[PDB]
Amino acid sequence: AQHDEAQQNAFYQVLNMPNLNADQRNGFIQSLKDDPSQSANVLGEAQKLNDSQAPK
Repeated sequence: AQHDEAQQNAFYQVLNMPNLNADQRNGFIQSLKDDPSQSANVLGEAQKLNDSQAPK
C-alpha cells in the first residue's frame, strides 16, 4: 500500500474522474482507505459511476 503503484493509481484515478461529483469521489476514497484490499473494486465502481454520468 505504502506508495504502491496500484494503490496510488487507484486513489489518483478516483480523483481524476470529471463526471463524479465531490460527494461521490470522496465516498469512494473513504471506501478505498477502509478497504485497501478492495482497491480494484472501488476503482471499478468509481469508473462505472463516472462512465454512467458521462454527458455523451
